[PDB]
Amino acid sequence: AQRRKEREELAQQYEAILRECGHGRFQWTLYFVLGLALMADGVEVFVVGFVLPSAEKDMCLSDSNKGMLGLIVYLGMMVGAFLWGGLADRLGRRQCLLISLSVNSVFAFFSSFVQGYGTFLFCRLLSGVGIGGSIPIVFSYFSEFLAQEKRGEHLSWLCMFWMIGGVYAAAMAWAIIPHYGWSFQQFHSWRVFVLVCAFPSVFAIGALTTQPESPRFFLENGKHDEAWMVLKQVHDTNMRAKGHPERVFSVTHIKTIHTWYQRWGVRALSLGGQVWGNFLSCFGPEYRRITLMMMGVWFTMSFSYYGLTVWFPDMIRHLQAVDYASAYMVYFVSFLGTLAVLPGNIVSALLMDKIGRLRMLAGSSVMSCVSCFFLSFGNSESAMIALLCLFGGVSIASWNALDVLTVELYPSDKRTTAFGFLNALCKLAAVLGISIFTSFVGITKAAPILFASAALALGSSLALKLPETRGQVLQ
Ligand SMILES: CC[C@@H](C(N)=O)N1CCCC1=O
Repeated sequence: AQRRKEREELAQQYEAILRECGHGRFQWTLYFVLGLALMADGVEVFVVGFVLPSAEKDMCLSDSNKGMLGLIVYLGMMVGAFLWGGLADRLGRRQCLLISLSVNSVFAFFSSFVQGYGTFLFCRLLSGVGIGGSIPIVFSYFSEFLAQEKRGEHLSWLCMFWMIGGVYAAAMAWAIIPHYGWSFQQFHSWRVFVLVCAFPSVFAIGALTTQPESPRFFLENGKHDEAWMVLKQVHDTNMRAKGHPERVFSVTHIKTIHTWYQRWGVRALSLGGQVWGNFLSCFGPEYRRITLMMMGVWFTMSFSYYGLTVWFPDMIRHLQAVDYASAYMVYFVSFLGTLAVLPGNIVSALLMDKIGRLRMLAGSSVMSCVSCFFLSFGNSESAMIALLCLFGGVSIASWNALDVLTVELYPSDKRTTAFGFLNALCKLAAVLGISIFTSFVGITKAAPILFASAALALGSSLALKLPETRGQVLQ
């Protein structure tokens, strides 16, 4: 009873303090800084989904090994999501984001120089473990600086960088890989592509070193003075940028809540116990129903999205093969599909707070479900490309709404743990969807459509039952 009341008081005072600081230069600087990490996540997603099948160049491996390589990095990302999301609730958002990005950058760098399939597989697995933390940490980290007024719109604009990362990866695949001359004694061009894909995470580390830790984490962990200094930094930056530097931060006091390797082991066991306690508390009676409905929504949406997104270019390739019998194309098709997301991002960001998260999610899910039925009439490659663009454009709004809803439905001391668990479930659903949808390619275009449509309808029916979070302080 007591702790919940104190945390509600803290939430209200934190809302009041963030209204004191206002929204401005600081939040947009942080927006770009974390956008770099979302871009790194998008680059990793593209590489794993479309290139890691050794599409043209590596080719030193059997087809079964191509499938394994194209999939187990998703297991790495699942493990990373759970690990870093759990740890960020105990060690801090900035700390865990820095360590996760350092791991990703280091092992991506290593994967460029390895000489064998197995070591490359291992390096990409660890890079996926590293990058898995970006989404759950980034979204909570940014949300903890936002007032309720336009929180949904501000979070929705964040997803632009994931699309930018996908576009970057596709364009770099187009530019670098075909240029086999960009090699030296053997340092083939795929090494250059792998190396250049690591730049966004290095820039993310560099930029992130400049930003402060989340003050909400400090207040939730008893460190009043550090949170006060960080909040005064936010206020002073925003007022200086707005031409009112003479304004003084009025906040006085903020409510707050409260051998070497053997010591390391003790610390590790304590941290594991705390993370497991948070995860289990996510299933307590006060969050049980929300947690299960979110699990279902996330799983069904991820299954449909990833299965269909990988199925599309394979179907286009099969159509082209059948036409001929009567790589670049995959990269260009993925590039167009990633570009098609931009209008949906713009519209959903502008309308998130106006129409609400629940209606956005349900309407976008229904639109995706009905646009799945159009694929029965995909009579040509042009039609299939157009329908891929349509599906992505309508579906991305569901993801934006789900991100905002996941941020707002959980408390600050569980936010990254719950988000990491749900994102690991998302990556598991991605693995399952890719594996199942790959089997149907060329055999039928009924099974994948029915699977995706049913999953989306189930997701919509589950989404319609979640509570509305507008007009409420960030619990
Ligand atoms: C950060 C973007 C991310 C998300 N919403 O979590 N997206 C976009 C569609 C596929 C996906 O996972």
